[PDB]
Amino acid sequence: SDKLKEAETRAEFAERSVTKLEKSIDDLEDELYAQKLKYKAISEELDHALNDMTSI
Amino acid sequence: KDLNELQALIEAHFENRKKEEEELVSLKDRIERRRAERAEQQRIRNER
Repeated sequence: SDKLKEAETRAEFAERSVTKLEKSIDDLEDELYAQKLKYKAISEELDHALNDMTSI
Repeated sequence: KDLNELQALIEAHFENRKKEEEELVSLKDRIERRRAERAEQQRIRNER
């Protein structure tokens, strides 16, 4: 009985940890996507600048 | 000719980093596919 209780508690702890880790990794992926979006926006602005500089 | 070669390499690395950004975008897309598939399979597991 003692061993079973220990195992059950370990399982609950690990499950909660996996839930937190999944949420955190999803949030960090969202943040990386946002920063990539900003980089792409300024890169397209610079590409337009280069297109005009082709006439420069 | 310095300006010419420099603008040439400028447009060149433009194109290269652009391909890399396309690859990274496709990576993000398959990543969101992975998020959705993990979400649905996790939800199925949790339902059962």
